[PDB]
Amino acid sequence: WGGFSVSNPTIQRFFALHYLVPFIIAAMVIMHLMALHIHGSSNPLGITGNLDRIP
Amino acid sequence: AEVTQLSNGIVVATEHNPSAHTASVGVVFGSGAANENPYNNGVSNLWKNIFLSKENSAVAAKEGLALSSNISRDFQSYIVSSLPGSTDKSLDFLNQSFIQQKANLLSSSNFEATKKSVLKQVQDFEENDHPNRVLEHLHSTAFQNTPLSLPTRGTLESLENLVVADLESFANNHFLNSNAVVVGTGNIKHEDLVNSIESKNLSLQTGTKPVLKKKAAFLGSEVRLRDDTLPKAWISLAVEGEPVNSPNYFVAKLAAQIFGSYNAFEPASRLQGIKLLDNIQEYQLCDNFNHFSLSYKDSGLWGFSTATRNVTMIDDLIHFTLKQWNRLTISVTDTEVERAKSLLKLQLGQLYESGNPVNDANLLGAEVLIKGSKLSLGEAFKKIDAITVKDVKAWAGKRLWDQDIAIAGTGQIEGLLDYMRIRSDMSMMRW
Ligand code: HEM
Repeated sequence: WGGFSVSNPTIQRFFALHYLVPFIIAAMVIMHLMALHIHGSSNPLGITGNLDRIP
Repeated sequence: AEVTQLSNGIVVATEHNPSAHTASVGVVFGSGAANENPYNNGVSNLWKNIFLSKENSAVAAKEGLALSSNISRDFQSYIVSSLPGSTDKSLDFLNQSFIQQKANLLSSSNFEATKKSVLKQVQDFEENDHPNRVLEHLHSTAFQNTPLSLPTRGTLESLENLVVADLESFANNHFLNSNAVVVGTGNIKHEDLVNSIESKNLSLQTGTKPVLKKKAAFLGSEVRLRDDTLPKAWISLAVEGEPVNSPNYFVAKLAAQIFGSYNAFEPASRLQGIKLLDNIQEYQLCDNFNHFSLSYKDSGLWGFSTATRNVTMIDDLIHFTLKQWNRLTISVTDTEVERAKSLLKLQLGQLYESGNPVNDANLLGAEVLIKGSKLSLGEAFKKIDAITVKDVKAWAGKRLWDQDIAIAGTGQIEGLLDYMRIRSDMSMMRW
């Protein structure tokens, strides 16, 4: 809170943390795409896809 | 070259050469593999091996005569060779196997021995000759459901159903007087050939070849024959080209000479004046390539073939080649046209002036069947010398810029991409 209730310090620190966390999400999206690249996507049949690929 | 029609309707053509030590006499017919249907495909390949059978070749060898035969898509030939002074002996042999007596070659003992020999050749061709069976699959996917897609050797499934009554039916419709040209090359003069033919009176009935229903048409398509147990990848790719009797016949031949042939293991072929060789020699993208321009009676093909072991960089070899074809429309230079003029005159000077009278008899007879005469080599050289840079850019903007292609491939061709990323390289996005 920065005090005894939800007050002026609570709102001023909630806005500064709101500016920052979308940039942490953007860094975790890059780490998400790096793990996707080493194995590729799945397919709705659940079997291997290495026999028939298109770019 | 002298052409003369006789009183009974036989066309005689002769190219005399007094500095040759042999002579060749033969008959060329104007029906090939493109005059069959999918059921009797292979009857021309069977008629060739009946002519070259052992009991026929033993009769000719006692007189000092040699036999040859050639099956193509538009013509067939049956040629006898001898010494210059035995030319009436080779006319009597050709008389007794096409006119007066043909039922002794089609006996049941000779037919079944010949049929199992041809079945062994086509089976060996399909499993061992990979650059040549890819080019035959390119004809069958570019001209599909049209007479120009049948293979000249026949297929293995169609050859096993042929009997002796199929060969007699094909001969009665196509081996006619109005479909034939009698040729002669080497040390033989025109008047002794005409007087020797006129001495035997030769009734020679007045039939006419059957006409085809379907006209040949090009279709953009592809066929893939993947085989991961083979060491290389073999690919052919083409657009629709020029027929015989086209006004752009020599312009299409000069455009293929600009890109030419290549062998990666010959030191002098790596030094040629071709701008494509700068791109492909850095990472060694291929083993060999060659550019062609094939022309038939109805249509044609223009493209290239290749073979490589760099199976992980196939998409760079196709991309670099098609980006050089784009330059014929926008930015082809003057030195490239003058270099290709000199190399084209050397190429077809070695084709029409070899020392083989069997090769000259095939080229002479195939041309009189289509045009009625033969163009001289001196007049073909003046047509090549009058081609400009504007003639090349006008031809390539009509035939190559943003056009449909046909692809065929075998071997380790996993790295060859889809139709639509190869089709989109036929324009540049720049202009
Ligand atoms: C901002 C958030 C996210 C972004 C930009 C994102 C992006 C992507 C992309 C582009 C793919 C590629 C293949 C596809 O579209 O299926 C993918 C796959 C995948 N994502 Fe996400 N994703 C996000 C959130 C999530 C969440 C919340 C989960 C799970 C709790 C998740 C789990 C997965 C999985 C398991 C796959 C693989 C699916 C497959 O290959 O069948 N992702 N993601």
